[PDB]
Amino acid sequence: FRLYWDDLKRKLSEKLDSTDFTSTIKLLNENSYVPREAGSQKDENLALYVENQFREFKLSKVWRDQHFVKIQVKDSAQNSVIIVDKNGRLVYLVENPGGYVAYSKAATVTGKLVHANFGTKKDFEDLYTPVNGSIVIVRAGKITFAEKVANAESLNAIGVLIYMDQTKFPIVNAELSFFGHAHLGTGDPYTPGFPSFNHTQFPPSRSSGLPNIPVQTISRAAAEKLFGNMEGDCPSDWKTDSTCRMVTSESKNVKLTVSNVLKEIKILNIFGVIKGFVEPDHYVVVGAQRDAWGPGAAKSGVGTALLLKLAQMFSDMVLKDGFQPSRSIIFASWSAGDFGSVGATEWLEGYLSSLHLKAFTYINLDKAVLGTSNFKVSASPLLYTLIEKTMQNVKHPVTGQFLYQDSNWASKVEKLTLDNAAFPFLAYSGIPAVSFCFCEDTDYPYLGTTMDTYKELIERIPELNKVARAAAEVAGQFVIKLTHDVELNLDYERYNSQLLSFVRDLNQYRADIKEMGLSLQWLYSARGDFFRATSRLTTDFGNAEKTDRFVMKKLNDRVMRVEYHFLSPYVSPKESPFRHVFWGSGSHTLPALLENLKLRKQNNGAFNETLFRNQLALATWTIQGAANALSGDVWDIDNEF
Amino acid sequence: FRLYWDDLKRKLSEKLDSTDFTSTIKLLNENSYVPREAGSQKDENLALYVENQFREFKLSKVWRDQHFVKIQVKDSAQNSVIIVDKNGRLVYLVENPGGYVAYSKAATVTGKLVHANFGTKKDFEDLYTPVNGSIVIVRAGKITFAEKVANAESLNAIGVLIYMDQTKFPIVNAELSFFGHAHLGTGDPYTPGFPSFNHTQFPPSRSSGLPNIPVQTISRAAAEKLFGNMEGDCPSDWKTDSTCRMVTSESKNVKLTVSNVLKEIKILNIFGVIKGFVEPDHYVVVGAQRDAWGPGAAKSGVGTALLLKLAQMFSDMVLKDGFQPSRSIIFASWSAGDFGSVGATEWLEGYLSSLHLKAFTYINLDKAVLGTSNFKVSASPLLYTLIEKTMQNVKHPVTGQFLYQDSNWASKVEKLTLDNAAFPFLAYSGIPAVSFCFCEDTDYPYLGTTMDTYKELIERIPELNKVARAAAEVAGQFVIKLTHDVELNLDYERYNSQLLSFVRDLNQYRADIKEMGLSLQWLYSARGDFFRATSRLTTDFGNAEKTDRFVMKKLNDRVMRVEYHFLSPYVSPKESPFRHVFWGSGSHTLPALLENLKLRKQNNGAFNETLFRNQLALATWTIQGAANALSGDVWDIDNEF
Amino acid sequence: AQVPSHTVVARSMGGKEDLIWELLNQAQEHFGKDKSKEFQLFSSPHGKDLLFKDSAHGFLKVPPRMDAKMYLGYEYVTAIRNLREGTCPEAPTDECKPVKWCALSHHERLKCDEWSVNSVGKIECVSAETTEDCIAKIMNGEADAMSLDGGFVYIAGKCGLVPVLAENYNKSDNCEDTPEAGYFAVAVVKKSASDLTWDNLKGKKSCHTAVGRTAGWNIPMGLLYNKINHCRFDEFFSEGCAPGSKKDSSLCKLCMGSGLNLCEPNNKEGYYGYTGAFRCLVEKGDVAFVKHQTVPQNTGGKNPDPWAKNLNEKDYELLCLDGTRKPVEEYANCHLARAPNHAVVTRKDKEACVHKILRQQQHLFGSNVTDCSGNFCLFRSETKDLLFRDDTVCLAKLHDRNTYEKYLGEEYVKAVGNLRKCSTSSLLEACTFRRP
Amino acid sequence: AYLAPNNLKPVVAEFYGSKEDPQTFYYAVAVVKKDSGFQMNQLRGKKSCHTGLGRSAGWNIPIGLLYCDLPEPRKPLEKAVANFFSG
Ligand SMILES: *[C@@H]1O[C@H](CO)[C@@H](O[C@@H]2O[C@H](CO)[C@@H](O)[C@H](O)[C@H]2NC(C)=O)[C@H](O)[C@H]1NC(C)=O
Ligand SMILES: *[C@@H]1O[C@H](CO)[C@@H](O[C@@H]2O[C@H](CO)[C@@H](O)[C@H](O)[C@H]2NC(C)=O)[C@H](O)[C@H]1NC(C)=O
Ligand SMILES: *[C@@H]1O[C@H](CO)[C@@H](O[C@@H]2O[C@H](CO)[C@@H](O)[C@H](O)[C@H]2NC(C)=O)[C@H](O)[C@H]1NC(C)=O
Ligand SMILES: *[C@@H]1O[C@H](CO)[C@@H](O[C@@H]2O[C@H](CO)[C@@H](O)[C@H](O)[C@H]2NC(C)=O)[C@H](O)[C@H]1NC(C)=O
Ligand SMILES: *[C@@H]1O[C@H](CO)[C@@H](O[C@@H]2O[C@H](CO)[C@@H](O)[C@H](O)[C@H]2NC(C)=O)[C@H](O)[C@H]1NC(C)=O
Ligand SMILES: *[C@@H]1O[C@H](CO)[C@@H](O)[C@H](O)[C@H]1NC(C)=O
Ligand SMILES: *[C@@H]1O[C@H](CO)[C@@H](O)[C@H](O)[C@H]1NC(C)=O
Ligand SMILES: *[C@@H]1O[C@H](CO)[C@@H](O)[C@H](O)[C@H]1NC(C)=O
Ligand SMILES: [Ca+2]
Ligand SMILES: [Ca+2]
Ligand SMILES: [Fe+3]
Repeated sequence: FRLYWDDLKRKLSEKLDSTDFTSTIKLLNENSYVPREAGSQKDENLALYVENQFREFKLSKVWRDQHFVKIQVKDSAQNSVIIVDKNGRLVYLVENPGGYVAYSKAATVTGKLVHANFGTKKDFEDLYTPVNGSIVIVRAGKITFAEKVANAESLNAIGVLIYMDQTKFPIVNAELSFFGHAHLGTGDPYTPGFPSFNHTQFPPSRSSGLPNIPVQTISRAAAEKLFGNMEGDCPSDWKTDSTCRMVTSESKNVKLTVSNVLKEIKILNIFGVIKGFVEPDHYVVVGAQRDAWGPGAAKSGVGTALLLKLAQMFSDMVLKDGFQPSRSIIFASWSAGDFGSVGATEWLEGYLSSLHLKAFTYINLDKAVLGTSNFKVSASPLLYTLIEKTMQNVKHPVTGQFLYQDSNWASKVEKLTLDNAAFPFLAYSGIPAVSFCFCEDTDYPYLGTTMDTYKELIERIPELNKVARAAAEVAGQFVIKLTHDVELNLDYERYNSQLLSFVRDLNQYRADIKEMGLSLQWLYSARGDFFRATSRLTTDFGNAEKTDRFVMKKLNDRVMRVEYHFLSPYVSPKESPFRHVFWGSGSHTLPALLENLKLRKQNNGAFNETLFRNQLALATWTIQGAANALSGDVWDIDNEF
Repeated sequence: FRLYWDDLKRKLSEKLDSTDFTSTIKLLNENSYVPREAGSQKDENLALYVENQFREFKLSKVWRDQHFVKIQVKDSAQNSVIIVDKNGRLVYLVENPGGYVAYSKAATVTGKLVHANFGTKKDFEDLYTPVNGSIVIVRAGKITFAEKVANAESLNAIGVLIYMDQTKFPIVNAELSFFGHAHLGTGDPYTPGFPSFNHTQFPPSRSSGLPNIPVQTISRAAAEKLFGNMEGDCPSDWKTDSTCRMVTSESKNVKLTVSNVLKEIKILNIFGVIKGFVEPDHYVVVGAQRDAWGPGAAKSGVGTALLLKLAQMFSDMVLKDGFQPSRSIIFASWSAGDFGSVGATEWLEGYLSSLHLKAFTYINLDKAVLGTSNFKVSASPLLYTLIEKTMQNVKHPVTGQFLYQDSNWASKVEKLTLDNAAFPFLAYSGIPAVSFCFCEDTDYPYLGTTMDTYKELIERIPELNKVARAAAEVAGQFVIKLTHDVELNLDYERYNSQLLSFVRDLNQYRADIKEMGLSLQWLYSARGDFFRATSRLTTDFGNAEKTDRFVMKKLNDRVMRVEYHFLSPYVSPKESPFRHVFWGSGSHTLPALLENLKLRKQNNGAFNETLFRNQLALATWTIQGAANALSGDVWDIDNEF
Repeated sequence: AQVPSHTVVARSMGGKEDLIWELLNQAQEHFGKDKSKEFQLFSSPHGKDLLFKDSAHGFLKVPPRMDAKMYLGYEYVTAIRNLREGTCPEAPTDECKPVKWCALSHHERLKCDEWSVNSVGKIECVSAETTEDCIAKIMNGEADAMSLDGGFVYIAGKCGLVPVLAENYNKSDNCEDTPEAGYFAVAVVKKSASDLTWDNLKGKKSCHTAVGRTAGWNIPMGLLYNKINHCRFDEFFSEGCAPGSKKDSSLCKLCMGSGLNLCEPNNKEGYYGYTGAFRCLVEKGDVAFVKHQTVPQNTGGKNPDPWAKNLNEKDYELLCLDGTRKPVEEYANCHLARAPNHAVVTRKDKEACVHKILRQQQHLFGSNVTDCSGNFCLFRSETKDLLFRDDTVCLAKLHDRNTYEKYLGEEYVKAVGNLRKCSTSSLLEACTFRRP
Repeated sequence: AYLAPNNLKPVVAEFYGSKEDPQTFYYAVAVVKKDSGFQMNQLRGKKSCHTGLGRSAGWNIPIGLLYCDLPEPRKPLEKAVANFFSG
């Protein structure tokens, strides 16, 4: 007999009901694997362990890939931070911090220190004192490290100290130290745009996102020792402690020495594929990080455990239970995700032309379990409908209610941040990507620190097997739904809603465009033309035989192409890599257009207006171009008729 | 019953035997159509005539497109050229030439005049006198106008006069004047990279290939009047007349005033499609220019006549004779091909995402009949095998022998030049393109002049109906062969031969690469890996059922993709448009790599060597990337195993 | 013409061969040759040729190696493909299409690509993973020529291939025409252990080159097979290294390569081949089985490799058949047995083009080309012994001797014929099953 | 049956001799009537009976031996053989 959807759902609940994730998360925290830097020996031991497992689960093919990258590691001379007196007669040590920031510049700076709450552009614009020729101190949160260092570099500061404090992060001890990278953008930064193999001879090339100022993390008691000499008062708008202050006293000023060296190491990605029966060409990629600077229980252990048990469930279900997936499935395990996710970016920049339009969905298992209260999802909108159906079938781990409690959940979904690996997939290659967490309201306190381990985890979350059971169930649902049937479950009218929101926002400035001599009407006709495209393709699914397969092939290629066509054809993929107009970086994207048009009404003479004419032309014809390419052939297009 | 190949061949000979092309070429030279500038009223009359014909032949759908471009036309003030004495007391007129060069700069210059035989870089390097601060005069031939003006601009000249002389062009009168454009690259130059519709609001943007010096054509007697004051002697290496000289006398020096204005006109492309029965998605495009500055008998009349009669033969053969083409066919008629082929480039930049990987062959009927002696073909190498079979079946018009007389015809095939419309298709969009002429050994003498008409044509070629009968027969063979069967007749081992030639050339400098610390071996393994790709796909055609269609679909998509993957993914398509590594323009292509590596042994310190490392890395991984993407899936790739 | 028989077919992945073969085994033992009158399987009154043929008399199992292209042969698939596609070949036979040489695993493939570019185009390279798989790739028709030792000239010659050119090992002016005699096979033992004799090898360690070769397999296990008289060998030796055996053995257990590449018969095994077997002896071995030419080529810094840089030849000695230790310089007083030279094999229809092309290629890139570093040398490698043996001078033209049996010769064919019931190579089973 | 998408595999063959000596190959012959008196080479315009299309001793061997003597066009094969015999 055959198997239909409800059989696969109840069978995944039966087979996923038995196994226990707790021993595997305990095993990945053993004394044989507890420090895991990128390219260390322990990483290769866990690597050959995972490849040994994928060989043992009898997957259809298991294969290993390796790269050679350049990372930033510590050296023999300790990097440190010191109050220097105005007299200079004697020297006071704060600490020799165990943490270091990756890709900081090897330098030493002296100067005054200014508190800079989050370093966000809004938080720099409301700042009382000038920032030039000075060192800033910020607290961790709300954005990546690299955007803090990039913003403080833009306002011409000379150094950045980063801490974490009591209000955001309540931790018992004030002594632990943590880790971060400061590369704006992803990838191995000494090979931008092209992969880091032996084939490319390693030419001299340097990415743009690297900072040029020293960056250093400090502990919380180190911060309070600095606040002994600080003065001023934190504003009440800042949810902060009572001990913080604003600027440094007129006599004393800090000094930080940071010494880091560039090591060249060997990255070892490990892959394993289950074939497909209907067509094995197209495939969904499921990924997980593998290494972290501390012990890495909740950062890399949870995702690797969900990866291994998830591979055991699908391989077992295909081999014994007779499930026949129509599309193949690639499982991935990636090294050095901590230095800005270089396993994913080197694998995408390596094999771009091989998975151009073949691969069609990425799923990220990384950081799946942090809290027990809330469910937070973030995805490309072609998956939204999919997520909504999954949220109605997976029962919450604590309470018996379903996950689908809010009907307006599509309004609370926020943008994929730069630290996540879904962002190089979606923003770079044009593949629809998803990432989901059982997150808590406050931040997880010790995430990239030395304390993160299984003991503090199971003390935090008192029952872990039911929670990770639920997250593995959700990530099972996404794979079974995409690969069980001849119809891809991607949904494109969500993109139509996104376009509507954009044009409503731009409509609020119609008077300005009307008086530049420009007309806004062509973008109205562009959006409406996209509506006629997706409505035409919905009726084309309406009039087709679903059991016939060749007429479903020609339509599924169009559904897989409607993600790719939003990539701008007009920017250089080596200069500005993330070229998706809705979720990208640079000046070509749509919120950059809207942002520049806001600086038009600012009237301080800081906008460009020929750049604005080019941005409206290229964005208008990109939306129009995707709308024509979705609906039918060339001759079936109608313009001006 | 069904129809097989030999039935289609004999039926095309029977049906093509009857009709006469001579009246139609005579009709396109009537007093109702004899001047045809771009966007003039006569062009719209011929336009609605051709659309009326395509409606009358009962094609499956006929549709019209329009653009708005910016061209260069004459004004009221006559542009002229004058000998200015050193005294300046009195002025001597040479002529008020009827010709003008398109896209020249509106200016006036005085100075000395230096003969610059062809303006080729080799012909500038062997030049006796310095070229700065001076006007050059060149004779027409061997390259496009724009490369002459670009080279003389690069050596800092201030103006270019262009003529045609007796040795290359033997014409009875020395008085006729001619036309050319001087835009390096194709397309409407005020919209680079994006199309010129009403949707794009017309932003201010200017292409790079536009010159900044005045350019002017002169007649031959005007040239001899200049050579009255010239002195020196032409070298005997130059096949030239007896009246030419080198430089201008110390007293006298020329002055040219060129006034041209930018007009904005309406281009009117006209299209017509025959559907397909097996799959109507993929289609071959057959094109032809329609307007020329003079009467345009051999430049635009012949191609339009072959287009109309060719459409009548295929539409008649499908409707009555029962021929069923597996793929659809688009016929095209393009305005303003004279100003650097802007109909094709605006149609490609307009509908790029619509015909991305759908369209798979372009055929150019333009300038098909010039001479009666030789057959000259130029194509992308996937068509080479195709051309060879056609050259064995089409009988020569004068003598009874076949066209296939040389066995090494693949060595005499030369590169697609920039003036041809096949070059934007192949170099820009990545579609295999072909262009063929019955050419004569010497150049056709009056090609862009005012004399080109049917009288001088039929005086030149004494029998025209048999010759144009033969060229229409060849262009019939290409369409019937590509669309009659389930197997595409593209051939990829020709590309394999091209790679071999490249690596042999680079091997001649192996010592230099060996002493830069670079190893050349990875490119050897790249080429050999491409051989394993195409050999694997040849056996995959070996083991497939040809009558089954779904397993032929998956292989034909790979054959259609092997052209696309040679486009560099690393350059900006707006900055440098022609991005095909074998036949492109810029610094990313392969002969640019080989050229820079020659300047390494030049040792005058004029090469770059970090640019060389980047060029070897990106070219190596582009060849390797296409080789992996041809052979199988991701996991079926083997590197280092 | 002759045709192959009718065949029960079934799908590949879903299977299953064993169940059909059990059922038809009981069918052929009860119902074939008139054991039962009450039912016949090959004849029926309702009609003839139903479910099976009438003139059949029994069922034979197809080996697991043989797929359909190896089943039908090459002439039959070529004829049926020219008949479906509809082409009458003229083939006038003037010029030669480029030879598709075969390689294996990223070192042979590297070298082969470099030779494909240094030649003008007459040589192109297609790679396999093991040498049996490449011989099959010559039979069904993707690969043309290959150089391989005599123990595989036996297998490929039995599968229907002919050797054309032989390798020479002796430098002479007339090497290209003179048929050489054939190299000697020895076993090397330590100086540190002088207790080793031929009469006692049991329970003591060993090192072999590869399973199925001449000096590593046929010459040792023939002369051993007279004395042990057992077909298994992991019981006679405590453990050894012989790559190309099965993964359960100790023979694949003591070998070097990792991970998952242990006992895998390519150059990615560290102990593979001649130099790898010698490194097996030096690192972890009691006896090794190599050619006589191995020790002076790995003695005294002839390799820039470290472990071979420190060694000397007056230690590492060869033992005899009667048990008496002979020093290293005299191999002729006690060789184990002779072995014929390595030879290049190909299909019969390409023999003229492989012959004419390779005689051209040996002149341009052969042994007279000095300044070997930086420029191309066809035969010199970095002691991985790839595509050809590293000490070859020229390659000899063979006239009048182009079969497997006339090339290999009587004593050697008798030796492998004594070994023949113990060979476990599945390709040999397939090429034997094809025979009537 | 070997071709894609069928992907079949031959698993069990059968021999035709006695059990004293199995024979895996068998022969292909062409039986005629006595005193018909015609050669093999000029066999056009006659009545032929085949055991099937694509079968071994019925189709591939006779059309292969008779194959190159037919004039162009040879594709498709059944049209050319259909014009070779008179039915
Ligand atoms: C690929 O390139 C890298 C060079 O970056 C090689 O790896 C390193 O090579 C250098 C030079 O000898 C040494 O530091 C080590 O051998 C390697 N460093 C490591 C592993 O951390 C690598 O050998 C090259 N691969 C090939 C096949 O040439
Ligand atoms: C207005 O925008 C353009 C952005 O393109 C700024 O720079 C121009 O950049 C193009 C290509 O990068 C080049 O032509 C020149 O570098 C700039 N163009 C011109 C006409 O200057 C430009 O600087 C911006 N203007 C202001 C005042 O910010
Ligand atoms: C599309 O753009 C064209 C630009 O060529 C507009 O046509 C011109 O409009 C101006 C302003 O009214 C006038 O010079 C003429 O009406 C047009 N010029 C020429 C040469 O025809 C046109 O209005 C735009 N819109 C539409 C709907 O066509
Ligand atoms: C050598 O080629 C490089 C590559 O283009 C050029 O040098 C630098 O190139 C980068 C990349 O575009 C630019 O950002 C730099 O501004 C270039 N350097 C300078 C000094 O301008 C350059 O064309 C060549 N010459 C040198 C000396 O680098
Ligand atoms: C290797 O080849 C050489 C030829 O280069 C053989 O040399 C001959 O040796 C014998 C005895 O030493 C001499 O009598 C001959 O005159 C030599 N031939 C010449 C000089 O042409 C040598 O025998 C060969 N070795 C083997 C083992 O076959
Ligand atoms: C930078 O800071 C210094 C303080 O040392 C101040 O004098 C100067 O005005 C600042 N720069 C600007 C542009 O305001
Ligand atoms: C060209 O201009 C003047 C006049 O010959 C000369 O002095 C100058 O050096 C030349 N070169 C350049 C680059 O200006
Ligand atoms: C060796 O090389 C020289 C020059 O290349 C050549 O003339 C000679 O014939 C070669 N000898 C042999 C034996 O190949
Ligand atoms: Ca990279
Ligand atoms: Ca344009
Ligand atoms: Fe050997």
